[PDB]
Amino acid sequence: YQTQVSGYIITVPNETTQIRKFLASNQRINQFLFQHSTFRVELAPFAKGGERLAFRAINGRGDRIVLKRFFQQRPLTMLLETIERQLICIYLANIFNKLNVSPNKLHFLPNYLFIPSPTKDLDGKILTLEQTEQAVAATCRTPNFVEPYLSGYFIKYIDNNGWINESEFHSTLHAFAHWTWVHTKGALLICDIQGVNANNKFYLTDPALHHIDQNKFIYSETNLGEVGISQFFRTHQCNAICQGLHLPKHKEQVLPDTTKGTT
Ligand SMILES: Nc1ncnc2c1ncn2[C@@H]1O[C@H](COP(=O)(O)OP(=O)(O)O)[C@@H](O)[C@H]1O
Ligand SMILES: [Zn+2]
Repeated sequence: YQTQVSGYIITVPNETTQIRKFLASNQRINQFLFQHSTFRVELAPFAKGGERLAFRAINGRGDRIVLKRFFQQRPLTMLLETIERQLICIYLANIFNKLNVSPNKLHFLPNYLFIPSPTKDLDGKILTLEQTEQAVAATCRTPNFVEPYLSGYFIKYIDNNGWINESEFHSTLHAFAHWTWVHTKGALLICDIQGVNANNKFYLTDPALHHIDQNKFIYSETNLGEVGISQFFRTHQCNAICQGLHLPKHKEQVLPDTTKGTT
């Protein structure tokens, strides 16, 4: 069974700029674009995880998407952390890809929120965080996450604590993790790199993010601060992509360079 849901997709306008600003200064995103939207959603969820239920949907352009709804209410600012994290990863990955150090390209799945609405008057408008909370609360529902459907053989490549999948090693992913820390000047590290690999393309989902600032990604269970960053680097070996990029090493690195895998 499936029915129509109408409402608003909420994204961040000018994401590149806002992320670049969020990263350089210390100031949260305070700008959210609403776009009226209508999908067909299944009634029965086809999967659950620890925290939420997963429904198949079609978005109107005909794309296969997944709608995710949480088991019980979570406040907006928590859901927003997942979105802010995803937009950091996409922003980092786009830059990294553009370096053209590797024939493999990284794509984190887009995440946005959706809220059901009888009305379309916020369509095309940018709202503040407070205004977004009021539009969510007018609904009295926790918003859903929406992301493109991903099929294929799913693999966890690097966890958020120094573990490495050895038989599915790709040097592009390890150099990416290392580089995220270089590009953000030691502030953060992207790991929990996992998803699907097809035709030189990694479709990646649910990454973790370690931040040196305790006050920064406060809800994430997978953020392990400076300790997480150290854990990654203890087992990290700079590979031919790290070398090609001249990545300076974290001081916790002890192991010698390796030259297996890409390039
Ligand atoms: N394309 C997709 N995007 C998101 N989730 C998907 C997708 N395809 C399948 N799923 C299913 O969603 C399940 C649970 O979703 P997940 O996001 O992990 O929920 P939880 O956050 O509670 O762990 C996954 O194990 C998988 O079975
Ligand atoms: Zn390295």
